[PDB]
Amino acid sequence: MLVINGTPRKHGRTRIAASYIAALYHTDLIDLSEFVLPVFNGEAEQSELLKVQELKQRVTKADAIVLLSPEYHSGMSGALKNALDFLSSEQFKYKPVALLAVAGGGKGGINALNNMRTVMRGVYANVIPKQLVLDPVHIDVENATVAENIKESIKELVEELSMFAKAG
Amino acid sequence: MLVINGTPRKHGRTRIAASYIAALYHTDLIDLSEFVLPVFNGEAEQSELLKVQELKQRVTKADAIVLLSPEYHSGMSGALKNALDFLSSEQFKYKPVALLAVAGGGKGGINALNNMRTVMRGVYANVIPKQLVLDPVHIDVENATVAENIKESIKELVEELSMFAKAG
Ligand SMILES: Cc1cc2nc3c(=O)[nH]c(=O)nc-3n(C[C@H](O)[C@H](O)[C@H](O)COP(=O)(O)O)c2cc1C
Ligand SMILES: Cc1cc2nc3c(=O)[nH]c(=O)nc-3n(C[C@H](O)[C@H](O)[C@H](O)COP(=O)(O)O)c2cc1C
Repeated sequence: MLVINGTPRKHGRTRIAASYIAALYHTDLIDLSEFVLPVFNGEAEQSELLKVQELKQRVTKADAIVLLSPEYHSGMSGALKNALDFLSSEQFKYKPVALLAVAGGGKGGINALNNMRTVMRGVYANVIPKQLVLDPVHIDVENATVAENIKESIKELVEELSMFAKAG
Repeated sequence: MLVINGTPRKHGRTRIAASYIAALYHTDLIDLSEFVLPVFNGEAEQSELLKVQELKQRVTKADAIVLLSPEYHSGMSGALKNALDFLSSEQFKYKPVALLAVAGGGKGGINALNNMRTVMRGVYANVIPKQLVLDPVHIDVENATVAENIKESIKELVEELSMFAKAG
């Protein structure tokens, strides 16, 4: 199982959620805060840089992926989209994915999720129905860990994810 | 009037459309293929780099903006979103915008437009109803210019744009 962090900020609330999941479930983690690539420009050499082929590998290797991204202007992080512009259906096709967005509370989050969904569906991925949104109240920035009150949600999300993974 | 190119590829079909409009209408053009910034990471120093404050300026200065982006995985270019993650409502609030996406033909384009719309609405911008999609058939890659068959469309798009610009 793979976990991708969307927040390009080394000190982001989304980064915490990523670490939690990837850790507590022992999964391959790709923190976009440190794992940084160049802004896609569509050029052969680029599609063969350093981190680029590693990204394509780790993604096309995981059975199921847990995609996390913060809501930036009612959409996923420009960082996460840029990294996705390097990949394609060749690494996501029919691959089980579980969307999870981190917003600043309120009604935020839904637009981010739908964005990630529409894009994932475009690369023929398989987004599971169950989706989650983490507000600041769900993140304990104090001890860089998710608040207990949400651990239950996250559980069944990943749990439902694996369910789809085994099915097909 | 401002024109923003979404395609981060110096040799992209979207780049052509951008040049056409910006030229034929004598507007401020920002080609994201050359005007490149670092992948947003949310840090003061960054919010005061080189191109960053220029972007904030040119955008907050234009009366109406013509936003162009290619469809990448049923969404706007990860590059355009990254650049938008630097800006905010402070430079778009109530500012008239006209969305225009460039896809590889077929039914593509709509998902990209809706993306740019939802994001634009997020920064309180003012997206005009009229929106356009340019397929390869509308782009003459041979002489790096838009095909005559579409010049009519583009006309009234920009024309309707300015209409909203003067109203409020
Ligand atoms: C440029 C920028 C735009 C943002 N736009 C929104 C927004 O439209 N809706 C929202 O609910 N939160 C918004 N936020 C807040 C983040 O969703 C919030 O910080 C969340 O905790 C994710 O933080 P992270 O990106 O540092 O991980 C925005 C933050 C930044 C820096
Ligand atoms: C990573 C990548 C993903 C793409 N995804 C789609 C897609 O989902 N649907 C589509 O109709 N075209 C897609 N295209 C094609 C572009 O929309 C098409 O090339 C268009 O002419 C814009 O080209 P430009 O980015 O060179 O300006 C994709 C191109 C690239 C490089």
